[PDB]
Amino acid sequence: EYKDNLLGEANSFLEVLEQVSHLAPLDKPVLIIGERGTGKELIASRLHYLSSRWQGPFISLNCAALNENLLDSELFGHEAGAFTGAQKRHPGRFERADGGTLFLDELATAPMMVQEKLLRVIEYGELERVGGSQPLQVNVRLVCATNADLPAMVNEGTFRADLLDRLAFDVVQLPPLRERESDIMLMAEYFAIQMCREIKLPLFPGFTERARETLLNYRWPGNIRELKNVVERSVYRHGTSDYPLDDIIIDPFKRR
Amino acid sequence: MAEYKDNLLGEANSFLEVLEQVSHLAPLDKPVLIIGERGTGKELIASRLHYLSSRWQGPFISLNCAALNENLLDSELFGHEAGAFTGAQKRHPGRFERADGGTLFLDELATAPMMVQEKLLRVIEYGELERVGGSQPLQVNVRLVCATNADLPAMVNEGTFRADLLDRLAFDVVQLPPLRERESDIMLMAEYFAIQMCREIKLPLFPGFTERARETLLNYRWPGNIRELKNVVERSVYRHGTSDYPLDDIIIDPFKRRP
Amino acid sequence: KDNLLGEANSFLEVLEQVSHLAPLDKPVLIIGERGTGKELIASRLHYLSSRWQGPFISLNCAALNENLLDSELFGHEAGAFTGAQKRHPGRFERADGGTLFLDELATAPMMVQEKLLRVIEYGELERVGGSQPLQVNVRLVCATNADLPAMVNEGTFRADLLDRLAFDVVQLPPLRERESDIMLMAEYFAIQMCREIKLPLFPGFTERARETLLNYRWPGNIRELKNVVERSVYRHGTSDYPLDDIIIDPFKRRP
Amino acid sequence: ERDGLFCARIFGPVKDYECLCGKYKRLKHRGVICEKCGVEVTQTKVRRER
Amino acid sequence: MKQGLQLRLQLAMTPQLQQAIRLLQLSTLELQQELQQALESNPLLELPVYQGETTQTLQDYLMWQVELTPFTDTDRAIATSIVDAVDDTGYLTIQIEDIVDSIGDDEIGLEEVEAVLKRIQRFDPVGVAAKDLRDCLLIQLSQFAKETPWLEEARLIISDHLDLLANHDFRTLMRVTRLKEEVLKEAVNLIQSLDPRPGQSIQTSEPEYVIPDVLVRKVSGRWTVELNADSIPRLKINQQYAAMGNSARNDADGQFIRSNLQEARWLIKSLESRNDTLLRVSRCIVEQQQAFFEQGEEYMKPMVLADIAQAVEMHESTISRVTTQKYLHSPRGIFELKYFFSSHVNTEGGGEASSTAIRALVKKLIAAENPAKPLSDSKLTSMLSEQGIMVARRTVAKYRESLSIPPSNQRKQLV
DNA sequence: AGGGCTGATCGTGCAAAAGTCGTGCCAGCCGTCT
DNA sequence: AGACGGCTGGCACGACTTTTGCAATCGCAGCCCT
Ligand SMILES: Nc1ncnc2c1ncn2[C@@H]1O[C@H](COP(=O)(O)OP(=O)(O)O)[C@@H](O)[C@H]1O
Ligand SMILES: Nc1ncnc2c1ncn2[C@@H]1O[C@H](COP(=O)(O)OP(=O)(O)O)[C@@H](O)[C@H]1O
Ligand SMILES: Nc1ncnc2c1ncn2[C@@H]1O[C@H](COP(=O)(O)OP(=O)(O)O)[C@@H](O)[C@H]1O
Ligand SMILES: [Mg+2]
Ligand SMILES: [Mg+2]
Ligand SMILES: [Mg+2]
Repeated sequence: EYKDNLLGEANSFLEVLEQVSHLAPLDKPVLIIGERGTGKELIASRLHYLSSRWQGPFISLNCAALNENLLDSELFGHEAGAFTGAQKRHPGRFERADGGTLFLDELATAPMMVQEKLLRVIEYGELERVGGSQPLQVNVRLVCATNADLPAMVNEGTFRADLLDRLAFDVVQLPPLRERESDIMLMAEYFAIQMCREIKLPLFPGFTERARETLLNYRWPGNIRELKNVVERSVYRHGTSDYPLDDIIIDPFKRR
Repeated sequence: MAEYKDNLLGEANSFLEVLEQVSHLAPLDKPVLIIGERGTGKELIASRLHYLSSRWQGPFISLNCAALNENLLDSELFGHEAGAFTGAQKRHPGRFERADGGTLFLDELATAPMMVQEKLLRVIEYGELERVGGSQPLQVNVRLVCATNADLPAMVNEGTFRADLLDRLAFDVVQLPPLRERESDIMLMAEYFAIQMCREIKLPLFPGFTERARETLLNYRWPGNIRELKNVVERSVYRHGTSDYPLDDIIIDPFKRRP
Repeated sequence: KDNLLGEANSFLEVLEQVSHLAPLDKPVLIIGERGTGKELIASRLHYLSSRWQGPFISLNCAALNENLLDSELFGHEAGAFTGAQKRHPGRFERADGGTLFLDELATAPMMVQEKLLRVIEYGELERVGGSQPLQVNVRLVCATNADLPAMVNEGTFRADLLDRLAFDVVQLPPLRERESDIMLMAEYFAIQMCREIKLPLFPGFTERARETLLNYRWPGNIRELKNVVERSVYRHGTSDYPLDDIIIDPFKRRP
Repeated sequence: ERDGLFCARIFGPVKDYECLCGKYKRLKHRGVICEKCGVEVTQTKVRRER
Repeated sequence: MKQGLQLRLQLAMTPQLQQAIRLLQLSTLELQQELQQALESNPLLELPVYQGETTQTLQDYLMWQVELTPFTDTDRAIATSIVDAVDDTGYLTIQIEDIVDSIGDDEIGLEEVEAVLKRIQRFDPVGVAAKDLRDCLLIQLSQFAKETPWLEEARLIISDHLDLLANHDFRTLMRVTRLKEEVLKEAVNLIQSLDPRPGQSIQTSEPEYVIPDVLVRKVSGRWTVELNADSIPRLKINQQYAAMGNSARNDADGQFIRSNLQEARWLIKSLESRNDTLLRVSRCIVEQQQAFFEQGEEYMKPMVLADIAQAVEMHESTISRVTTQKYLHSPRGIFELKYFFSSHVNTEGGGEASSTAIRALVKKLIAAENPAKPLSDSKLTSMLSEQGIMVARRTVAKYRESLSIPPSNQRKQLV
């Protein structure tokens, strides 16, 4: 249920959620136009716990950090002892896909070749990178999510027509950081309470309404747990939640 | 020698005649190269030829070029029989070797290795192939299958393809009626996809659609020829999700900001 | 030993030229705007030589892969990695006197040249750590569908690579040049295609088609003639009527 | 046991006139000894008489 | 980066430990046989009657009656030959024709052989020398008075209707023999108590034969497993020859004796270490047994050679040779080590493991289904669904054959 | 006093081929039955 | 009375196991002859 966590009082958070629910039995691709430090992962979770195969695998492997060109070939497979130095393909991602969907983070960097290889997957999905092994398909669904500008990619041609198309089946715009302002107050207090509890801080400092206003002033584009991150900052600013809350920390680089 | 027509749908343009010429080609096993919109009639055409391949013809050896990393792409290319390349063990037969008689399901991916290009040139050389350390040549056989999605002659003038990439390639060309062009089974394949879509939705009754939707459908470019529309169709099905409930609009460009 | 000869004074001239080259086994490379049966050329040469009984079996040079040129020059290694242990010998040695067309030469690589040249100029079978090199005087010849002297201007190859060919590089006429038996040549191409198309027989084409054959740019010289020939065939598939039109630019899209 | 304590071919035949290997298991063989085992097909009393 | 295999990383093997593993995989009975046949040359490698009562053994009991029975020399010879090839069950091992050949008398004929057998057919007991038992139960019933009812129905069935009861085909049996409904079963039951293998009855006595090699006594949970001390082989170093070597004027010959002795000491220590490694492996297995054996074979997880060799440093070949032909007596009793492992499965117990006594008790319940008919594989599948563990009808047929259960439409019997 | 020198050392686990099983599942069948 | 069926097993193919079957070099130095 994602603990129902990350409450978005923006009824658009709900509306997104409703779209999600409609999508929940639905089994086709989806983009989530996410935000910098927003938290598409958590919502994708909230979906997965609700997935039509909610009992299905839920893996988080993004190729954003695909420092290895071969980390790909792996993710596409390996023959048992392909190349060599190895026993078998470490197929965990390929495992989650069958009996699962596809979830990635910041699909921008992909080698275009890697991408269209993913293309030869989505329409059909052979046993891949398998060093000549016969094909095989993973009963794999999909979901997409990023903070990038899709038009910027389209200008970049970053997504091929086959790619941009067959890749995409739904679009989930994360509300802008400041978009869900009532939601901001909401999940903000949500964190406030969650922190005051788990910190075991004997008292909860609460919140200074001035601090609340200053926090609202934070465009805070990053808020994924960047909300939670600045939250921990502010907690330390208080240091201890015994006193009523006023010490709010946003920018921690500052000495003094 | 059977139908296997599958979801080859929406050919009310001369894509029907396109299929006809395809049929005229179908008996001959010589090199196949085509052209058209990616994810759009294209790999469906591939299925089409795979049917044109005798059912008993053999493995529709699919060739997906956007893969292959860099190197031992070479391995499965020329082959790998020796040690130190593919876990050694037996002579690992490449996907190229995997096809013996099979489909050279060449995909026009426009990846960098014209190195590869020359290799495949030798792949299309005398009916032969030779592995890594591959101590002997071996005269090979396979059906040959390419297609296209961009200006091959231009890239030739652009030099981008190996001249011989095309020179060995394409006994003839085979293009596609564009979505800006085909435009004929619009309502037809529209309804076909819609039928599939409701059926999967198990939607109790066909919503129906207003004519404003079809007017937009004529108005729409549909840059992705086959699927982009089809995705749009399923998307209408979803964004509605109602049975017998006549449509009056469709879902394609979610990048369109909400109102 | 036998192929679709160009039947032509330039063609028969290159024929006599290679014939002058016939039992000769000194190194060589090929000149030629394109290839015009580049393989077939070296191939018939292979069928001719004292390497007729020798191994008249080529090897595609610039095919090869990065780390293994050692073995490539000299077959599978006994001591390379643990796995193999048998000093399997040169693909050259797999001929070592036969006819093994050094093709793909143009696309070859830099240090790749650095070795292969020097060895060919001088080097018996010095394999990985071996005892004693054995010179496989293997019938030597390369090719150039491209312009080496141009490459020299570029300087990509060795001037030693320039030395490589011990023979002058014969060239064939451009299609624009050659264009000699293309009537009869196409006729044979068509007899072929009709056999392949299992077609009954060829009544013919337009004499307009004949002139278009004359009025033909013909880059894919040795290919495109028969190529668009049978292409016209299948796009026609019709033998009752002459190939008044032929399959011109498949790259061209009809209206 | 074999070439040892309580051995057939030694001190006499097996439980029945049947030989040790298994051949000649009947009353038919009076002194016949199998090739698989040589033990006279005989009475067991002579286990105390050899 | 650019992956593959690359050179990096020899001598002479000997079968020393290999022959040792040949011993270990070999059973300790013949393993000690070799151990003796080994230690023999290695010189440094170390009332009469009681009760004395004879018995009849049945066939001689038959001979005892034959002696009192009037018989001729040829009659005695035929009867004795008939007695010679006699089975424990009391059925005739050889046919009448083989007996006629064994008599080797042209005067001896099949009729005389049959007459001799019949005069001796029911002397003691009824149904002796059954001769493809069938007329044996017939003679047994004939011995019974005809005053017993349904004797006629049983007799007609036994005459030529053995097949109908063979498949438990009661409907076909009634349709063929025209036997009475719910009454022909009475003739069947009267036939059922007919002393089959009546000669097998005389044989009843046996002595004990199973060797406790290791002993886990469930000592206060997590059994204190221990091997058999006397069964564990051990040599004694020739300390006399150890002192007969150095002082030998051929200090070379005697010191070489010392060296061979040291090498054999290494061999014996290696064998003891093999025992001890098997023992620590047994410690792991006994940790397993404190639940498995304590929960019995029903609640037993299938283990693998990989699984156990992982807990040890022993090689998979090392263990795989080590336990071959090994059995230990436990609180349950003497149990074979080769029995320890089991194949795993796709059951929805959340895991992969083996059927075993689950399959056995499943056969038990399938039989426990209405004694009218055996429970089909669907019954097993439903029983497993109740068990919450996935089992399949092909899998059910497999596990049943493992329990060796009768077929569903072969074990149907009149209740 | 120098050479030869030669057989004197001393090991072992795992792989490669083989087998072999899980698992089920189609064909014939039997029950009987409507 | 004829198709129903549930079963059962052959069939086959992967999945796992699995045994057997290898064969000194680096030194040494002692010897032996010369
Ligand atoms: N609705 C939410 N509930 C809880 N945590 C969230 C939520 N949205 C974002 N986050 C937090 O943001 C941190 C990074 O989140 P996010 O930015 O969603 O991941 P990604 O970087 O993949 O978008 C996560 O560890 C998560 O705790
Ligand atoms: N008749 C149709 N109706 C709806 N969608 C279609 C139809 N034919 C093809 N498509 C869609 O077009 C997409 C791309 O197909 P295709 O162009 O063959 O891929 P490729 O790039 O491999 O050629 C597929 O995902 C498929 O869903
Ligand atoms: N003299 C010839 N006789 C017959 N066929 C020829 C001749 N020259 C070329 N060909 C044809 O040309 C093809 C080889 O093409 P080639 O010129 O080697 O390509 P490239 O120019 O890319 O090397 C062969 O299939 C062969 O049939
Ligand atoms: Mg992120
Ligand atoms: Mg495609
Ligand atoms: Mg070429």
